[PDB]
Amino acid sequence: KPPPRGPKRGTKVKILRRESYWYNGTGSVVTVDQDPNTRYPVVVRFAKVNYAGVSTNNYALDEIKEVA
Amino acid sequence: KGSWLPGLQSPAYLDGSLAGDNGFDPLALAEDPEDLRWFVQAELVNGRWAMLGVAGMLIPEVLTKAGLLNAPEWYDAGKETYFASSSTLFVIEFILFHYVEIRRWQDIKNPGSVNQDPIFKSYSLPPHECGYPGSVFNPLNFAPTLENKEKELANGRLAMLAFLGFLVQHNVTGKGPFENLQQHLADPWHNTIIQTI
Amino acid sequence: TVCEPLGPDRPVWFPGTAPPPWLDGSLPGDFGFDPLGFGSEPESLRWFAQAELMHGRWAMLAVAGILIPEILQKWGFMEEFSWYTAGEREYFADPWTLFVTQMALMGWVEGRRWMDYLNPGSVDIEPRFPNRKNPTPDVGYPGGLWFDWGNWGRGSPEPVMVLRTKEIKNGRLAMLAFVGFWFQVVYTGQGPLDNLFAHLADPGHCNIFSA
Amino acid sequence: DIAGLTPCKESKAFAKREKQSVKKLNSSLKKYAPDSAPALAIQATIDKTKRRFENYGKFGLLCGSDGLPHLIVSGDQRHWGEFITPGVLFLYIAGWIGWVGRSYLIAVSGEKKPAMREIIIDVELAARIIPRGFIWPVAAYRELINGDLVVDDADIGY
Amino acid sequence: MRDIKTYLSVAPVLSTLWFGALAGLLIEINRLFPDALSFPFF
Ligand code: CLA
Ligand code: CLA
Ligand code: CLA
Ligand SMILES: CC(/C=C/C=C(C)/C=C/[C@@]12O[C@]1(C)C[C@@H](O)CC2(C)C)=C\C=C\C=C(C)\C=C\C=C(C)\C=C\[C@@]12O[C@]1(C)C[C@@H](O)CC2(C)C
Repeated sequence: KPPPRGPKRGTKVKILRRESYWYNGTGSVVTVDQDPNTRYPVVVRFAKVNYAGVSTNNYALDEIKEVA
Repeated sequence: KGSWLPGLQSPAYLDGSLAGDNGFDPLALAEDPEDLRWFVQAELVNGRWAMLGVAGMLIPEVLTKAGLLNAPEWYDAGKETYFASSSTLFVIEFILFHYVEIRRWQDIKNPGSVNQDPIFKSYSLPPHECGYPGSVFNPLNFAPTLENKEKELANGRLAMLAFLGFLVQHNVTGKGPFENLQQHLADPWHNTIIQTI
Repeated sequence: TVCEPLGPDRPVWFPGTAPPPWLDGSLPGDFGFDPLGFGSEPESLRWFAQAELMHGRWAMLAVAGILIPEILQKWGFMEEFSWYTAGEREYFADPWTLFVTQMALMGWVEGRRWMDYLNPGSVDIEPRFPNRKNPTPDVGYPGGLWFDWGNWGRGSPEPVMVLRTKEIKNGRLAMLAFVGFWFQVVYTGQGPLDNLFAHLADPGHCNIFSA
Repeated sequence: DIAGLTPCKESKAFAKREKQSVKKLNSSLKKYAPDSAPALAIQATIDKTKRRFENYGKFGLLCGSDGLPHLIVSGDQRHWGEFITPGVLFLYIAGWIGWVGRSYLIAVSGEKKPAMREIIIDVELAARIIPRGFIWPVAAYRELINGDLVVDDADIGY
Repeated sequence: MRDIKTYLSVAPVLSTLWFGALAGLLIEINRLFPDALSFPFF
């Protein structure tokens, strides 16, 4: 009943953060932790792997655009 | 309709609404509808002027070789001396065509816009079908029906082909194509593309 | 359509050996001989079957055209000389005109046949007066009274697979014959009947090892 | 005669180069049998370079002060059989290749992991995409007309 | 069989055969048009 933040599922997101490899990038939400003590509760998978070999990381909601 | 390949399925691009459909696009050019329209208009104009040109090639040649007339070859008519010098008639052609063709293009971009002769307000135009203009073009009240558009397009395609043939055969020979036909009828085996190389 | 699975119905080309499982023996002329297993997948299998049939028929025609005129030269009235040197024989027209006409007509025909292969029944020539139902197809055996007017490929004269077996076997043999004739003319300088008679006279020595 | 360069249909140093070349070739030729296949090929190359000199003396080739051809790419189509027509021909070829590659990639982009088809080409799709070269001028044209050739603010990811 | 097809579609061998064919075409053109410097057609 308390409205869970973050997009629902599968919503392609456009990254607003500047200091990530995927600035102006199109990723996919995989889950969002409903805990209001988090500081980066959304997590996004991509189809392009970055330099460190990783393909996932965290964000807040402000650095997201729920594109579709 | 008549898929020119008794086994191949026609692509969705060429359904059969437009005249002369045979699914003849093994390279999928016009798979975008507006480009299909573009090439429809281009084929129309190319075929019409190709019919014109192939007539102007063939008929003068035979009427001259018949002794009834005397007129140079279509290629031998440039250097001929007329009442007008080349450049004069050429620039008159240029201005008149830059009027007519730009009006045609404006009609292409905008269906039913440039209709009236903007000089006088009556006498102007009955609304048309794109690629098939109205009254002042079809004075004999011919009904624009099927088997007319198909015949037009088929004759025009063959005319394009025949014109390219004229051009390349003049390239390899420089002679009158009807003379090539006479030599051919002499001996089709001794007279063909093979011997002339 | 009769199957020839393993057992006595399956005389193996290599006695005492189990044939490759994907070689059932449906296609007449099969004996379980594919050590390279090229017929592994079915699409390749049918493609190679079509290629085999075409090669066999063309080889039959070629070996007939080699053999018959040479013997009719040797003893018959007209003297058709070396067929291998008939390729450069001089005719009314040049060889390139012949080549391009051959290519045009054969391209037409073989292209229609190609489309029939890719799309069975969609390209066929079998008229239909009312109330008489036409036959189907088995590609490689068009049927209808265009290529079977004797009504031999359907039933009565012989169970089908047996006659197709005859055809494929004779075709393999004719392929061997054509390659043999060509290779001989590469080595020797006579026709097939000449080599034949030379071998008949001196079987013990007049051979490849004669030199 | 651009800046005084006479065509070697008329110059002399060209004739001197030709003479010296055929002379050294002929002097080399007389060290074998007049019928030996190497000597035959030598004479073949002799007549070949000779007819080369002849061909050059047939197509308006303005020719240097030292006996060498010298291209004239100034734009005048009088000497165009060197740059303009071969230039546009190669441009046609390059546009062919660029467009066919781009179209293949744009097509195959829609798969699970397009890398597997970028290392191992979809030779069937490759064969039914490849001959489209005859469309590369016009097709791309319409693209730019419809703005479906470039992108505005999609940079990373796709 | 299909395995060897997918293997043959791996870029090395495809590239080798493509380049061989292209080089053959070029050397044949050069044979049939020795030294081919200008464009003496138009
Ligand atoms: C309307 C079409 C048409 C017609 C009637 C002709 C007719 C003729 N051409 Mg020709 N030609 C054409 C188109 C045509 N051509 C085209 C498009 C080209 C460019 C590829 C050529 C290139 C060409 C050359 C280079 C030469 C001829 C020559 C000839 C003449 C001898 C035939 C020959 O050598 O084979 C013609 C050779 C071709 C390559 C023609 C191919 C045409 C294609 C396949 C379409 C035609 C198919 C058509 C349905 C069948 C003929 C229709 C006819 C029965 C009504 C003959 C009068 C020769 C000549 O003048 O010597 C006497 C010659 O040297 N033609
Ligand atoms: C049907 C198959 C067949 C038959 C009956 C013949 C028959 C003959 N060949 Mg021959 N040959 C054949 C295939 C065949 N060949 C093949 C496939 C090749 C290519 C390698 C050759 C290459 C060849 C050369 C280079 C020469 C002959 C010669 C000869 C003649 C003398 C025998 C000899 O020394 O050669 C023996 C032949 C071989 C060793 C070839 C081996 C290949 C065959 C297929 C052996 C298999 C036997 C066969 C399958 C079983 C019988 C089948 C059937 C006839 C009952 C003789 C008429 C000579 C000649 O001109 O005569 C004076 C000669 O110089 N042949
Ligand atoms: C068809 C594919 C294709 C296309 C359309 C382009 C297009 C472009 N490239 Mg390029 N490039 C490609 C492939 C391609 N490239 C490949 C494979 C490489 C790695 C070798 C490069 C390396 C490269 C560099 C290093 C640079 C460009 C640049 C450019 C731009 C200017 C043109 C230039 O300088 O190229 C010059 C020509 C080349 C570099 C040759 C590469 C073309 C290859 C050989 C074609 C590949 C075709 C394909 C792999 C074969 C499959 C065929 C089909 C059946 C699938 C232009 C947007 C420049 C740029 O940034 O401009 C702003 C630049 O600096 N490219
Ligand atoms: C041949 C032609 C176009 C052919 C294009 C074809 C077949 C394209 C086919 C394809 O695209 C499809 C269908 C589907 C794709 O998947 C496959 C391909 C193959 C790619 C146009 C010719 C077009 C030819 C034309 C328009 C000719 C016009 C001639 C004129 C006006 C003559 C003028 C003169 O004769 C006079 C009038 C007086 C004389 O004295 C002087 C002059 C000036 C010489």
